[PDB]
Amino acid sequence: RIPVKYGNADGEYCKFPFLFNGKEYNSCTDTGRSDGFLWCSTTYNFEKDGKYGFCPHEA
Repeated sequence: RIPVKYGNADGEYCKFPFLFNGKEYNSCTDTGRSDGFLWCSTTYNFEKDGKYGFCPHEA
């Protein structure tokens, strides 16, 4: 697994599907990120918990 690194997760995994403003993602999205960084959550509703991280796929 190990699909999360940067953020407030560190060691957590991408929980698919995660809920982002009512939309479930089965992968890492750059939504909400104007930096174009792909991220994912390790919780159900990302807004309430806030646990996330960036997926270290490609450099």
